[PDB]
Amino acid sequence: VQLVESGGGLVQPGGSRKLSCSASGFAFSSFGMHWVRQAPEKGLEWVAYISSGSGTIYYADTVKGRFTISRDDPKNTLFLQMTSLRSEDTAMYYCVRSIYYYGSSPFDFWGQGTTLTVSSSDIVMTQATSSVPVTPGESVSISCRSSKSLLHSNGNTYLYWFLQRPGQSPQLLIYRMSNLASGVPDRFSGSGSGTAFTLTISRLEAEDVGVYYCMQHLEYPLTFGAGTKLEL
Amino acid sequence: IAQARKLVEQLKMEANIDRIKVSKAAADLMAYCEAHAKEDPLLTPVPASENPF
Amino acid sequence: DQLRQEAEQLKNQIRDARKACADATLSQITNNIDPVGRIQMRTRRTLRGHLAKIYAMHWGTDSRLLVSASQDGKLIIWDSYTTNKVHAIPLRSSWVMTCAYAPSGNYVACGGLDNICSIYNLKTREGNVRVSRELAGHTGYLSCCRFLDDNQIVTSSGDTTCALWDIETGQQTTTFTGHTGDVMSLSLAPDTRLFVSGACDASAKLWDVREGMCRQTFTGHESDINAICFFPNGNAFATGSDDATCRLFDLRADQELMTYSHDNIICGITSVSFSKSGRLLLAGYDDFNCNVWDALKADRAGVLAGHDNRVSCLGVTDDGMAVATGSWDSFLKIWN
Amino acid sequence: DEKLLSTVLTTSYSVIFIVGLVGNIIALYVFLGIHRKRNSIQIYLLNVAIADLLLIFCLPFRIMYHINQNKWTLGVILCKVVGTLFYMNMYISIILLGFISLDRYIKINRSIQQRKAITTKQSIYVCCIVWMLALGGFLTMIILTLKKGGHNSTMCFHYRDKHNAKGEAIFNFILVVMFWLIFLLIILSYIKIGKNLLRISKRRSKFPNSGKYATTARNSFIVLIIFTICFVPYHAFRFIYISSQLNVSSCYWKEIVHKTNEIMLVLSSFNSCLDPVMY
Amino acid sequence: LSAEDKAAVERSKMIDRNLREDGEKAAREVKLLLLGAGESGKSTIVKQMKITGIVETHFTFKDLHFKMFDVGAQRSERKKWIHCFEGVTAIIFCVALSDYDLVNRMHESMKLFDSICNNKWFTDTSIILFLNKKDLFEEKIKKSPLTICYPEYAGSNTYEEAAAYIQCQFEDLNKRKDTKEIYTHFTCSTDTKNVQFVFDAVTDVIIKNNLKDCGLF
Ligand SMILES: CCCC/C=C/CCCCCCCC(=O)OC[C@@H](O)COP(=O)(O)OC[C@@H](N)C(=O)O
Repeated sequence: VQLVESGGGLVQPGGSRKLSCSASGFAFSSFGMHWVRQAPEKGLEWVAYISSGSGTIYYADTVKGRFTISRDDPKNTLFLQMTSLRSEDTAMYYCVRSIYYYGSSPFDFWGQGTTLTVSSSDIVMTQATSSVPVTPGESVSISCRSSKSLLHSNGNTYLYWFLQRPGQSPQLLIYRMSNLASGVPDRFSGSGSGTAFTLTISRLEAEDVGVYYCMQHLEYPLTFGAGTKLEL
Repeated sequence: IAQARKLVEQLKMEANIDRIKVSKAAADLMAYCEAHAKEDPLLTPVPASENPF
Repeated sequence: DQLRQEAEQLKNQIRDARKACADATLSQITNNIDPVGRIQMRTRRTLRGHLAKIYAMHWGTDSRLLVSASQDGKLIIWDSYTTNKVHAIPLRSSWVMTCAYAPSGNYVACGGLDNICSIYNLKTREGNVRVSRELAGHTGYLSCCRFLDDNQIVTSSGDTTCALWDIETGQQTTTFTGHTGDVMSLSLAPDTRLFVSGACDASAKLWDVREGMCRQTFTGHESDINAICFFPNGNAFATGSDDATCRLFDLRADQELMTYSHDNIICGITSVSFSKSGRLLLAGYDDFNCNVWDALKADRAGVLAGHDNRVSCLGVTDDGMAVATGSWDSFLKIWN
Repeated sequence: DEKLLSTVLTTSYSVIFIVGLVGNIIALYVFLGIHRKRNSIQIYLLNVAIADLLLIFCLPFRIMYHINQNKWTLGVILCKVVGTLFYMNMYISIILLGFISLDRYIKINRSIQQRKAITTKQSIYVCCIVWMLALGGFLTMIILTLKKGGHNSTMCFHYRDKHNAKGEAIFNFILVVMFWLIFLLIILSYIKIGKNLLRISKRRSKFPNSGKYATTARNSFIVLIIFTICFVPYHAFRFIYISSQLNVSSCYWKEIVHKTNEIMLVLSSFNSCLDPVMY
Repeated sequence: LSAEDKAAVERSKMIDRNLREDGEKAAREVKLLLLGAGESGKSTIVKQMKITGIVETHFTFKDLHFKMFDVGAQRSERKKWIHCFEGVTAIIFCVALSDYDLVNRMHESMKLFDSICNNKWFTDTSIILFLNKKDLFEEKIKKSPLTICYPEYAGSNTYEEAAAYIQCQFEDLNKRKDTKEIYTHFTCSTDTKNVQFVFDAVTDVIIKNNLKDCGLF
């Protein structure tokens, strides 16, 4: 599986740009697609989503009117056109795949990103702590707090836990507060009840150091946490 | 005669085994049926709140 | 020469060694037991999307998802709580007559008039569904297939054989012979250690997956058998035939206890199933409706009439909350 | 001001009641009990059966007015809107009989041509459209002819006079032109279906399936003879009823008009029993 | 009322949509079932067209796609799988004309014809009969007469008469002469009409069905 993004460079305020995401190794047409950002020394913010069939689209209230997302499936490509660039748009953009059916793991594969830089009623997910030193071998815990119960009538609790290592792209750890993804050891466990959630790491080991992120998928727009760092 | 001695070798095996009496079998059947009559949502209709259909 | 004699004499022993083990006549034992009365069910869901007859179905162990196979060349997977389609698998041969859903949930299987059991993988990257193995070696037509684990599967064919495979290679690890007619029904036991087959020579046979030898043979029917299922205790099963009659057999006594019949029932039977408790046996008939029997008194207790054609398949889920019937009218129906 | 006609109406409508009733209830038992599946044309025929059946149900309020010597008993607003339902039914069985004759043409004038694509799901759409829109005229006529005045004078189903409610004299004209459009729509279809179905009986000769292709053609001609034999007398005469009652006349001409319109209307109603019998 | 579950419906609708396109397309083909006496002509009839259980042969003629199903490699209880074809457009039945002297075979061929035509599942299904190997039938007449097969046959022992007698003794075996038709054909080696005949018969069947659908039969 692969996702390669391109189209980023130095531009001027007021200009325009187009970013492209080429996919190779999966059924691009059966997957919905997202764009996500990461400012230089900050966290992750969501931008846009386009569905399978393109009969459903969603933007954030920060880019509406001056962004446009599209997809060419025959050529397996995703496009983001951007107009009227401000200095609040310097970032690394990430191309994300998400498929929705009973028992699916969305937000499972991310790309490597394009670095753009321009010349000089929503839920609020809170991660109190912002730095934690630890030693390889012991246990650790991380907490997330939501301003609104994420539990739903159907019984499901829409919370997602991501991990970003130094100099790499994020990686899904947990989906819906209890399920464990494909490719991650059993060390990681998820727990919690609406308005408060917890991730537990046991018998810690190197390569588990980095920035952990909280996410909600209950209603658009989508929201991340500030990010809890975990270093030595 | 080509493949008829296997028939005998088999019928000499389906007959040399025990056979409890029908009474015990019917008893075990009715017992298993009784012991599990509470978790039979097709026999005991359940509260609609505990019904996903 | 005289070898065709000792058998007969020998057989006469069995016919007598199971007549002295018969004293109770269960219909008499369970004469005082409190009846169930009468049972009313209602169609809760109706699953549309098939464009031809559906010939089989199977529940998952989660008791929510199911799979159905039709002769439109389609194997569809359904969420039953919403009627949403999770997958639609297109087959190479439209002539499919059976289906299965693995306990884990990663694999399904299909087969029919092509003499091949095809295994399909559902949980794979690339977000598609791929065929992983095409098990071949039969000479008849696949009439049933059942998983033991995710690397084992039993098959029955209209070549008078059943088989136990090994999916990683694709070779028959064991072959079960003894029938004299097309084999049409299978049922595995709870322990997945010994299973039972039902054939068109009006016979049933109890096997032993470990060795490959038939431990017992059951007769009593007057026509072909098309369906068979295990009692939840693993110590009894039921058979349905074309003589418009179901029967219950006990393994240890090696006899039959109850026959389920009715003068105003003359159509054949296509399907059989039980309840989580083993108290009410469900049966699918060719008169376009299903019936419910009290399996300790032989009385009837209810009818399920919602189909405009034959009831081909019928299943019950491991939690006991629902029944699913399939019909040649291209409809599945959930009952509770 | 005529009585020798007050006997014709009853003596005809009375038998029409029972014949249409039995025919349509049997046709419903068929389209519902025997046939549990239904193509588009079976849907249309079921709708027509329903329409003319409840029309028949609106029939027996006639014999009352008639044998009771022009009675005005049941009500003052009832019988006003009892003929509106008559017409609302008699005009559904003229649009459904115009869409039948189009499905029944696009099917039979294509085997591998694939002229158009139709399915038995979009038919219920139009079948409910024609049943909702019809209320657009039903309630319209109620609210227009009812709350804008009053005239009973121990009369019902009577010869009216305009120059005070000149809004219905135009709606009737509109309906009369809709009929004449549907008439051509039907005729240039049931003529074609008999044109490109009779050569097939002469070219495709020396062949078993040749008896049919000629019965079918002289059946698709009866299906039209019936229609025109019933509805054309009405809907043409009507032109000298809408007008010439909207104008000045005498109790001689304006009595001729009424006494012929009633005969033509019983004729047009004699089709609610001949449609079920097309087996 | 819902959630990202919405996206699970937008999926079930992209599925329900392709099944239509698969049915709006598999309904414009014509499916035929091929049967015949034991190894009589069921093979040459396929080669006449130029394109492990059931054998499916897909081909095309004048913008019409035919799928022929040959099931002779399926030796089992036919009573248990012959309803998978209920709804098939037509049955081709191939019988020979050099099989009366040989051994008796014409009698079992007629037995199979009567067992198929008068079946519960094929009360409306039309049959296309191919009487084949007439060239050799011309030779198996002079030496051997026909009465060796049909005693009651009392007529001119010639082609134009024995062939019609066989045709009649095959065509008078349908009891429901009022619901299905039987088309009959003697095969010609060259000048490939063995498939134009199928085309004619099939289009006639299709018209005869469309006219029954439109209720003005
Ligand atoms: C876009 C079209 C949609 C199709 C549905 C529209 C249905 C129209 C039903 C309304 C009747 C049409 C006008 C009409 O002609 O009917 C008038 C009666 O309301 C008089 O009632 P009556 O007094 O009993 O008539 C006795 C006789 N003298 C006479 O006037 O015809």
